[PDB]
Amino acid sequence: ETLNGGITDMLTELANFEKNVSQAIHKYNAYRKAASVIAKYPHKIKSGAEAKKLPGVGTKIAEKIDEFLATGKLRKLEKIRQDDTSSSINFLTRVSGIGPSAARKFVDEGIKTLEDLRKNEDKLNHHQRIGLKYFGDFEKRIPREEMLQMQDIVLNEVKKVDSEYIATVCGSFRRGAESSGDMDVLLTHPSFTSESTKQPKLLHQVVEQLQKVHFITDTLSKGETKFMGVCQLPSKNDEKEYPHRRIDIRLIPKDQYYCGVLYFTGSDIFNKNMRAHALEKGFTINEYTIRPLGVTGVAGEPLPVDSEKDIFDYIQWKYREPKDRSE
DNA sequence: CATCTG
DNA sequence: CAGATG
Ligand code: NA
Ligand code: NA
Ligand SMILES: [Zn+2]
Repeated sequence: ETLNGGITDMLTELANFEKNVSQAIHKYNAYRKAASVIAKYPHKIKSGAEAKKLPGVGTKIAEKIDEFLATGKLRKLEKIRQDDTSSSINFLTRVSGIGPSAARKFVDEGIKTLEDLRKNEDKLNHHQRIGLKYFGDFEKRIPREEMLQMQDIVLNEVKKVDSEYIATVCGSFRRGAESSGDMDVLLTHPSFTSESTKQPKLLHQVVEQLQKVHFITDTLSKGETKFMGVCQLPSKNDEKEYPHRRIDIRLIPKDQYYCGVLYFTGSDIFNKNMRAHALEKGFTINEYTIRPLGVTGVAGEPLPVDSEKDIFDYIQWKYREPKDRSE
């Protein structure tokens, strides 16, 4: 957790690069486990040979760990941190809609910066275009004080459209966080479930309402169950307009809400622990459900949930206020 | 994993 | 349809 921090960090830089700049997914996976294993390792890696001893750790990485241990830096890491091509890609990538793939194409075309992009708006697609247009807003965290205003609006409109709607704002906003990255809304309706054959209007209606009142500003992607978009709290009395925020809305069959709502609320760690305890308590838990575990190895069959309460009980645990769902 | 692009 | 991105 700190006894091998550098090692792990360097490794992570290395991995990332293989993957983003080069195409080196193997290499890239290579850096990854190594860090993971070294990450657990209980001692102070005093040498490469010592690390090598570990699995995941081979010859080349040992080499690297040596040079790093020996001199506060790495040549390769050095050479990578400079290189404009490499940094270009790490940069373009910040735009919402550019993955490495695209970052590489663009750079080869010579777009390596914000303006470059602007000049080449033709070459960008709708998601990318929006990303570019709100590059700044997009990097801005979301203060909970804004989040509350947000949630306030969303929930009121969802209600007006259909009393039977059930909306929840997951994320850390939920676990109490002071600020957040984007707004995740979990959505469901009684008339929609596991078997019930679809209902696209179910989602399309609200999205529509939201736009109606101008809360939603643009659409990133709009499917029958998942909607990726942009919203914005109406600027009060002109002088201060808000940033544009990322927002997601997703339809869930009522029969697996709370597992979702559970899950999406995190944190990753709380999940894992809850996950592991359920397994003890003779169960299985996933994004959508909780099933009893047969001894034959495994075994199915969806238990029935009506609240995040039904779930805990099952695995026989203390209800966890979201605030304390941390780890 | 769901959506888009081309 | 494969392949990209979130
Ligand atoms: Na990106
Ligand atoms: Na292939
Ligand atoms: Zn030791």
